Amino acid sequence: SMEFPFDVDALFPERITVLDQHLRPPARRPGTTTPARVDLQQQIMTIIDELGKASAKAQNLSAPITSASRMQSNRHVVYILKDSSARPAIIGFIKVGYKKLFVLDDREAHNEVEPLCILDFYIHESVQRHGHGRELFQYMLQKERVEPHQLAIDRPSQKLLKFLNKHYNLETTVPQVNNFVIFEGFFAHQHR
Amino acid sequence: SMEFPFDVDALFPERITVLDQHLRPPARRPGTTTPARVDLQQQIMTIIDELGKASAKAQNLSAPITSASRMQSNRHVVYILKDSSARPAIIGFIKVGYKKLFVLDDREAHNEVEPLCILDFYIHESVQRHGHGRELFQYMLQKERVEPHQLAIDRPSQKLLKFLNKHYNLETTVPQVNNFVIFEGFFAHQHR
Ligand SMILES: CC(=O)SCCNC(=O)CCNC(=O)[C@H](O)C(C)(C)COP(=O)(O)OP(=O)(O)OC[C@H]1O[C@@H](n2cnc3c(N)ncnc32)[C@H](O)[C@@H]1OP(=O)(O)O
Ligand SMILES: CC(=O)SCCNC(=O)CCNC(=O)[C@H](O)C(C)(C)COP(=O)(O)OP(=O)(O)OC[C@H]1O[C@@H](n2cnc3c(N)ncnc32)[C@H](O)[C@@H]1OP(=O)(O)O
Ligand code: NA
Ligand code: NA
Repeated sequence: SMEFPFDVDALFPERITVLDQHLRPPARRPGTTTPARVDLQQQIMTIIDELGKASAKAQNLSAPITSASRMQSNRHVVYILKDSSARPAIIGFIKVGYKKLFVLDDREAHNEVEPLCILDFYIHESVQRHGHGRELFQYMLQKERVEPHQLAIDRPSQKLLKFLNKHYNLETTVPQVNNFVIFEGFFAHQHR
Repeated sequence: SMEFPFDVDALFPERITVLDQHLRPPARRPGTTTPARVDLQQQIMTIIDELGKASAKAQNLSAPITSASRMQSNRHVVYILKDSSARPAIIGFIKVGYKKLFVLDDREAHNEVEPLCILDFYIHESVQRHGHGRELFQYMLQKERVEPHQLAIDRPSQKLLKFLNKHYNLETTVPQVNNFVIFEGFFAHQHR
């Protein structure tokens, strides 16, 4: 299980914490002496760096695709799952963002579009296949106000393909040259 | 945790079970009514098939690299780790075999050789990073009568590269065109 040299429960009061390019420390309930926000932001940056590294090891990548730096220079949104009732905290994350994609269609019509993309997604190995990925995915869909078949996925893994099929009945449609994956229903003339 | 529709503790009495192309059922202590060996062998084949599929999902491969069929047609040896004291069994495996490799050296001498190769290796996600991989690797080295720096690795993952460096001080040497990895000391003129 993952761990940091600072109080993650204080930093992240909610079970799922949303962060964007501002990397803004969550507000806390009044009363406690809160560290300086600059220092809280460095804690968040270290968490994102380490989560990105862990995801890269899980995915057999030579370099992370998620980092604090890349958060600050992009318009990515990360959702970080803690357990507040852990004994004796951070479980994983999902990172999304809108991307311009020059997408190939199936009747062969081809074009541009900017869907919300699933960019990185990781649940710690020890608690994979327990339902944490689904909780995190569900929360992200609700906040982004997106439906599953509207997504594009950047280079999904085998585990993720199975996940998407199980939870959302997502079936792949036309392969795409750009290595993003889209599903039946992505195009308006498709069903589901 | 992994699970099968038959008694793995009866099938595999030892914590680490070695199997080769014969896929021979382990002998048991006298007394129990043992199923027919053909049926025990089918149980073993199903275990190897499922372990290979799990390893392929872990590794983001489109197809397994380990299967009962491929065991029977190759000269591969698999070491399967159970826990006999599990509550309320199979943890993972390592697969090895000798392979002819047309290896590129570092003073640029180049040639043929047939080292023992690490071909597949998987510990269930739930108990990765607990020391199970090391126990299994240690047992395999002792049985094969091989030293770590004598090995070649078929397409090691990032996790495995870190593992080998931690436990055995293995540092990569000349990259190889064949996608196998070898370490300093593989060649007789190298140290360690
Ligand atoms: C764009 C990208 O981010 S690609 C990279 C995606 N991330 C990774 O592949 C990293 C490693 N894997 C993980 O981090 C996680 O397994 C995730 C994020 C893919 C899924 O989250 P989880 O918490 O494991 O999933 P959750 O428990 O909610 O759902 C389980 C389902 O996911 C799929 N799944 C999860 N683990 C596996 C596995 N080892 N083998 C096959 N399918 C799996 C299956 O559909 C499974 O349902 P099943 O058990 O009925 O077969
Ligand atoms: C030729 C091939 O088989 S390539 C494919 C290898 N298999 C895989 O990559 C599948 C997924 N991973 C696994 O199955 C396992 O993690 C294995 C087989 C690689 C290693 O077995 P484990 O039981 O996890 O290793 P064990 O606990 O004995 O040793 C731990 C060490 O392995 C490495 N390691 C294990 N998990 C990770 C990880 N998530 N991130 C980075 N390094 C890791 C580290 O060196 C670690 O030591 P550390 O915790 O001090 O950093
Ligand atoms: Na993983
Ligand atoms: Na894994």
